[PDB]
Amino acid sequence: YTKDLAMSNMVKDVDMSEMVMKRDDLTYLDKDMLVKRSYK
Amino acid sequence: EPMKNMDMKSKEMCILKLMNHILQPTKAWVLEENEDKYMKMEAVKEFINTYKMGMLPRGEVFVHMDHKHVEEAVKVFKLLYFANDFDVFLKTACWLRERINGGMFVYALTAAIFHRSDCSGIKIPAPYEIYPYLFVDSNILHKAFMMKMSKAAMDPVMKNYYGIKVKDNSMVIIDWRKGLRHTMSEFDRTSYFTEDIDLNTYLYYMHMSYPYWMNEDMYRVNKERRGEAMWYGYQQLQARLRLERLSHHMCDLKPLDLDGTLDEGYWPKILLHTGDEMPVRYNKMKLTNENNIKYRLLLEDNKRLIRDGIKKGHMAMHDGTTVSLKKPDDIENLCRIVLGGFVSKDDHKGKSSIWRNLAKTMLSYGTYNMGKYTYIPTAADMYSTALRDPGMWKMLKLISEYFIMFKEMLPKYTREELDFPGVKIEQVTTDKLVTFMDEYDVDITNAVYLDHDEMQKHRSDMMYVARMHRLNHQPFKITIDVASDKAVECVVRVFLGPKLDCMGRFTSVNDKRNDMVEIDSFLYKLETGKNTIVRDSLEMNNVIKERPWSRNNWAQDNWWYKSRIGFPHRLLLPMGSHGGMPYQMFVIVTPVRASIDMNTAKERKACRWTVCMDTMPLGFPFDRPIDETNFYTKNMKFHDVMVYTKDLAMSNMVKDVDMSEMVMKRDDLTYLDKDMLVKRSYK
Amino acid sequence: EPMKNMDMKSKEMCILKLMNHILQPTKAWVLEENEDKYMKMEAVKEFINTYKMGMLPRGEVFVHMDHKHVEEAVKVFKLLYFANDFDVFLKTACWLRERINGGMFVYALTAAIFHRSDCSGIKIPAPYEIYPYLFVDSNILHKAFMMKMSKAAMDPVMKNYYGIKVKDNSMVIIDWRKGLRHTMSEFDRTSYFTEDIDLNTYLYYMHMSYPYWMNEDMYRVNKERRGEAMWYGYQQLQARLRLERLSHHMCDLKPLDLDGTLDEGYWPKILLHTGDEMPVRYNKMKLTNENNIKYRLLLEDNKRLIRDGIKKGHMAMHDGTTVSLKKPDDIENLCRIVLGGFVSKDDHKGKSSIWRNLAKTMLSYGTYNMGKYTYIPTAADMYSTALRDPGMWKMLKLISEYFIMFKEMLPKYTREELDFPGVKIEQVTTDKLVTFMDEYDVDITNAVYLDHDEMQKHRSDMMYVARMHRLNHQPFKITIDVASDKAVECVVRVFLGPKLDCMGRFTSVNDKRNDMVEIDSFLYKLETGKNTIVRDSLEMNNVIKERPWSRNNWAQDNWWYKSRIGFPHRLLLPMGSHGGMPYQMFVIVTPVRASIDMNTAKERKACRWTVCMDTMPLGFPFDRPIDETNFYTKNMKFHDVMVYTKDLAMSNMVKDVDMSEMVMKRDDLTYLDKDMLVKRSYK
Amino acid sequence: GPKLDCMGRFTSVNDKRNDMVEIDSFLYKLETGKNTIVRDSLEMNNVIKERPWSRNNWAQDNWWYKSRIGFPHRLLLPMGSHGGMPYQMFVIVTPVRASIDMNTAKERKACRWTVCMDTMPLGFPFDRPIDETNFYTKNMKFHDVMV
Amino acid sequence: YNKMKLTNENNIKYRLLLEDNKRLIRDGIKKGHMAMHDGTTVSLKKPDDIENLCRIVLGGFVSKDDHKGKSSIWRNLAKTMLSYGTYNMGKYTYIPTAADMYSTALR
Ligand SMILES: N[C@@H](Cc1c[nH]c2ccccc12)C(=O)O
Ligand SMILES: N[C@@H](Cc1c[nH]c2ccccc12)C(=O)O
Ligand SMILES: N[C@@H](Cc1c[nH]c2ccccc12)C(=O)O
Ligand SMILES: [Cu+2]
Ligand SMILES: [Cu+2]
Ligand SMILES: [Cu+2]
Ligand SMILES: [Cu+2]
Ligand SMILES: [Cu+2]
Ligand SMILES: [Cu+2]
Ligand SMILES: [Cu+2]
Ligand SMILES: [Cu+2]
Ligand SMILES: [Cu+2]
Ligand SMILES: [Cu+2]
Ligand code: NA
Ligand code: NA
Repeated sequence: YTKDLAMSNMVKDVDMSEMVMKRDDLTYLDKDMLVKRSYK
Repeated sequence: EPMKNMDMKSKEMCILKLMNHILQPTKAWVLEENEDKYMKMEAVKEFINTYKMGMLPRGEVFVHMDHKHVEEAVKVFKLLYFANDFDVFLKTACWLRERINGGMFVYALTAAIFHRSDCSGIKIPAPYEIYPYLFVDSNILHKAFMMKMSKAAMDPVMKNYYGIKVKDNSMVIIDWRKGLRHTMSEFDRTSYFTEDIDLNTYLYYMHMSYPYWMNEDMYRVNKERRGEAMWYGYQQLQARLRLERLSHHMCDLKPLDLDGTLDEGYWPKILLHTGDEMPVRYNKMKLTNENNIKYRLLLEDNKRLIRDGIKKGHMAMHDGTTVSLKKPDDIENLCRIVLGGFVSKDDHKGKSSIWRNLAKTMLSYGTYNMGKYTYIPTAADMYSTALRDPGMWKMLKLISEYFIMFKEMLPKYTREELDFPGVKIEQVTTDKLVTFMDEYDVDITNAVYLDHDEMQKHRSDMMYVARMHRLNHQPFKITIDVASDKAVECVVRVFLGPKLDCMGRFTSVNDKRNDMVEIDSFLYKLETGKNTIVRDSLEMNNVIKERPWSRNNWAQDNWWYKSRIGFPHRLLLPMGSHGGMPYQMFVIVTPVRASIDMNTAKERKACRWTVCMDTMPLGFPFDRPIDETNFYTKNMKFHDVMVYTKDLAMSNMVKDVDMSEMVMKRDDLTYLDKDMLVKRSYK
Repeated sequence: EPMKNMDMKSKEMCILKLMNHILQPTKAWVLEENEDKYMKMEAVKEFINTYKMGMLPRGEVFVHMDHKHVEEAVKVFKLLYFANDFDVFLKTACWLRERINGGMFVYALTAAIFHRSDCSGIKIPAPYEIYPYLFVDSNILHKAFMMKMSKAAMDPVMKNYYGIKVKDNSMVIIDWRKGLRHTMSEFDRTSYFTEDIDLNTYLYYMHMSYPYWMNEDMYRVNKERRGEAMWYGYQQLQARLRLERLSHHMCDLKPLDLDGTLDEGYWPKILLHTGDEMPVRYNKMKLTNENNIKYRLLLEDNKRLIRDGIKKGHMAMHDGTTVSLKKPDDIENLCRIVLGGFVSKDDHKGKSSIWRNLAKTMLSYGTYNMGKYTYIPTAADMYSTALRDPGMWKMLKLISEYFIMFKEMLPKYTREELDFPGVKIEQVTTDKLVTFMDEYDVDITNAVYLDHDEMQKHRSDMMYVARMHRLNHQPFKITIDVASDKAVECVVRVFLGPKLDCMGRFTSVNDKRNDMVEIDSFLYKLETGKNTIVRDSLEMNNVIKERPWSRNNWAQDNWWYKSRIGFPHRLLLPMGSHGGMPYQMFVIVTPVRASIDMNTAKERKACRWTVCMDTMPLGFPFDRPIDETNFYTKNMKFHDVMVYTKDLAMSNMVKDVDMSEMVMKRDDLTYLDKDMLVKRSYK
Repeated sequence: GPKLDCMGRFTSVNDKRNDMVEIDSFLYKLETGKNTIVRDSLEMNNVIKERPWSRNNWAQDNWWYKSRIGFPHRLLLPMGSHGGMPYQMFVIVTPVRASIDMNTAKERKACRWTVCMDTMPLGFPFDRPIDETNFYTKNMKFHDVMV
Repeated sequence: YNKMKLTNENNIKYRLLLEDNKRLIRDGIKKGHMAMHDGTTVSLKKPDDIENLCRIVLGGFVSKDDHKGKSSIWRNLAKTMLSYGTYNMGKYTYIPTAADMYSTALR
């Protein structure tokens, strides 16, 4: 088996279906780099 | 004789009789002396002359994409269509049944039933029931023939190895498992989807609904959104295949390069009633060669005519008319130009600017025998087998470039069009999505030949059944919470699409839009405040259950039209993973908006997607390039989901034993056949 | 049960029983408790262990060129061969018949009968009678299955179109005509020769006579000229195909380029009892690809080892022995190295320097399923279908380079060797040489499956016959006038060869020598003065008539061994032309000249060509480059001849009517089917 | 035209139409009843003998224009076979039918094929795809021959 | 590297687009006029029309005031025939080649 510890420790009750990566070339192994779409 | 017609049930009985044991068809109603019984004299005279000159023998195979064969089939269809009333139609059909080729007769009769106004409320058997040869693997039919010849005298060892059994001394059941002995490339890993009987039947009924050779004003289908519907069907099929391939960690298909080679070969495994099988194509075949250069040129002529026109905003037609390609609503015309159905001037006759039935020549074994009664078809030669060949999928990918270019030339959707003021989606939730493989029985009794005693009883003393293994999914619910300031009618669309690419990247909306599958669409009435919309998978639009056996009189009153335009439930969701394959669902609610008449589509019960609901382009809001600034309104919502798969083979066989040393009964079986594992024995 | 053996007729009856309806095989003689009944304990123990571990299922296909399959077949053959006496052999064969795969059992039993000393004087049915699947086109077998299922209830129209009839309500006759619907290239124009059942049977019996896996000193065949005989058989087959192609104005075949593409595709038209057909290969296929690179390397390893050795005059073997390749008589060793049969050291075991069963991989559809019980064979995978594929002929042409090089390294024949002092040929004359196509009945009853009642009677209530159309020639005589000073025994050889190339040039002897077919060879006694030798075509060496039906007990006392090494009479002469195709006959008379023992060959009745007559190299005097100064002695003679062809279709149908407007019943028929022309009718 | 293809198949009219060579074309006057038209190879339209030597002053008075548009007699028929190569001849008789002026062609003696005879398209009746139902009228005939 | 095949499976799409431009231009030059997507016909018969031709090929052609969107001729397509791949095109992380910049194209 394989597990993802990126969100195992970041246990918060929020949905991330709309979040985006900090850099667009990151993969599923970098879920800790997801940042919610902000407005400058 | 043509069974008499009293009511719709009698009509169904007559049609079923006409479709029974077509291989062995067996008058007082003279055809030449009943010319007045038809609306058009020219059609009947032409058919009589052609028949007197000779037609396709019943001992040959009818090819869907052969110009001569389609010409004869169109003559037969014209003869059937212009019958004054249903009695004349039945008598003409009975006359044809025992005179012309069985396949051509079935094709023409199905087209007439689809397009005759007085044939409403009539159910017909599935195409694989009528002619199993084009849907069932050759080895299964060979085993059925062996059982018929031996009258179920096969020894126990052979039956156990092949999985053949006899139930109640009245049914013969032959287990059907794909295996890997015909493997040619990794593409075959999705064989459970491409070779599914229901998918091929869906394409066949798509062709029947909007034939390319029906391009006259008289036909009612000319007043429907035929071209856009056909194009959207092809696009949705491509998107569904994309999702299925992603389930197996495979990248999207690439357009075929006619100047290069086709890497993916294919093994048809199709037997024809003449005794010949569809030829196998080896891997790494060069598409263009000396034997087809002519046809290649013709294909090019089409492409240049289409693409250039899209770039220039108009096309000049051979009949002398100019067709505009600037406005979005012109899409329909474009489709009719590409997929057929374009109506030229009334006095115009002959071939149009765009020629048809040319792509298959790039995948064929040769052009020597083309246009002959003895031509052996390939997979691409039939609408019922085209989707089995990866080359056809690559050809569809190449063709999609026309529509992609046309939509890119259009302006992007504005925020006003995408927005529903006063309406927002609060949240979207779904139950667990689970898939699994299960058995389904296919009646292949029409494949075998009957003796005199069986012929007299119009039935085989023993039924022959193929026990296929097919995908399926558990029921699930979709719950949507919507806040509305006013009470208003709305259209709700629900799509399913990818979450990651084959490289694991987080896909953006622009690279996702072409892979979104419109899994549901329905009308609703919003009221002031909060509204909870609950949609069950059973009630999703144009999704039908497994087709029932026709011999049992189709053991609902709306099945007659649902079966014609329905998509199988079994293929609603892509195969998941034991740990959960991520996908993304999209929900959008919009107002109801707004020569083509929607009443014609409503009356014929041909309401595919939202053609009978609103007037927005099919594929909205994903059919055009997306500007991120004008997108993501409050009336649309994304929701991540996970699709799981389970193995029921050992879920029921719960015994405390280890199987690390067990072996398959046949060495070519896959992980989906764990129920065939047998511990290594010693003889 | 194993039928008892009393005399050779009883032996034939037992063997025929063992070969009957192999598809449906149906003890008290325990195998494990009768180990002492065999000469070798190791073989029986190995077979028992392998059988307990499992073998090829009866529901799969046995492949001749599959390493696992051949290993199991060799184990079975060893079990059968070392039986002490004929009773034990029969009991073991009966035990195997109902336990192992039918094809493997037939292969092993045929090999044992060919190589068992106590099996002399036993006739066996032709391979196409036992297993018609590998020799009869798929469509014919499909029609036979249809008739069996319907018990001859086919409607008149279908029977007339297919040419099927029922004679005496006891026989079913299906007309068999090749046609052109499977055409892939111009090579198929010689299909009547390459696809002839007798040619494939001849190759199969060539393989059985000298198996490549029989390489032990104990076997008697090790004392015969096996390698040279096999090589000369291949060379003569190539020369015969060359003549046949010249009859159609086609040039000689070129060696296949493994670094390039194979232009000529092929359509097998072969059905297997599992329900799958041999795959079709498209034209313009690249031989070497990523999926077979491994095997390619292995093939190269053989070539380098052989050619280099021929250049260096010796070869070093893995067992530690050096084989000389300098003297002419070393040819035999070379052949055993290339075609198998080389005997290594007694204690040596395992693979030798040269690996076998590798060429087929260059023509296969893939290597994914190799070495498995479910592998679907190609045409090149079977000795009974190899000659049908032009790729195999090109491979043979490539392989012939080894022997051509070896013979070129040898000194040329001297005038003393080529001369017969005191003997000269006065003249040579022949009767008119004429060829024509005629019908032949093939029993395919073993292809269908029997019901319980039929099984009890050990016979099908109806016989099924395929009426094939095959080449044939009229009888002719050869007259030779010879002047001799003394009375002496002599050997006379008669060859047939080309007169012109495909470009019309007058061919020289050096470019003709490899295309000469040794059509006759016999002993004679010359006396003082003039001698007139008259040879009838009926008595030409090792030329046999059409094989009789086995069900009728082979309706001569020497047929048992003639059938094993005989070449069909029907293919004695190449097809001519209506105006006369020119060829050249060659006659040479030489003295009788002179570890290998000729008595072993004489006792086993395996006297192919002149192996039992003299000791000169096979192919003499054309197997080496010819020096024009030392050639053309008075004891050799050339004679130009013309071969005509006639059409008997209309010779008997003598009616005063013109047929310029008639059409064929089926549009794919050729000029050889003028009896199928029907005047255009009006229905 | 051809009778068989290179594979020995009996060729149909559609696959033969592009291989038909118009070996002769001429005007005639039919009368009531039966008419026997006899055409010698020497008089076939625009077929000329071997060109004579110019040094000998061309050892007919119409050769000047015949030589300009003439096809050699030597190549009138394809090489046959010693046993006889099968071919098919086709004969059709039609009425005379009907900016381009035929008088210009007549005056310059450039009357190739039937340009100076009728106005039907060159290649008729084989220049278009053939519908078997509308073909094979009583005014056309096929005849097998051996060369 | 040397000896690179320009057209491959990963750029076939773009290749087609390039062809669309060529056919539109050359044919027009042969026919003396070009029909534009905005609904205007541009003459290509007189010498002074060269300017228009250049604006069609090298950009700068002015369409109708109300017209918007892409024109008949698409731009920035040649580079795809020399690139290492199209996987990352249209992304902020795309690594350019020499042909991707006006300041390095001539190299
Ligand atoms: N949504 C389609 C049916 C459908 C579901 N999934 C599909 C996949 C491909 C094509 C069609 C479909 C309809 O209403 O008609
Ligand atoms: N002459 C051969 C038989 C034979 C005749 N024609 C042939 C052609 C090919 C191979 C063998 C033959 C023999 O005596 O055995
Ligand atoms: N019939 C042609 C002459 C001709 C005969 N055979 C030909 C072959 C090729 C070209 C021309 C011809 C004419 O009248 O002018
Ligand atoms: Cu997978
Ligand atoms: Cu037109
Ligand atoms: Cu019936
Ligand atoms: Cu469902
Ligand atoms: Cu020939
Ligand atoms: Cu060794
Ligand atoms: Cu029996
Ligand atoms: Cu003979
Ligand atoms: Cu002449
Ligand atoms: Cu525009
Ligand atoms: Na190929
Ligand atoms: Na490179």
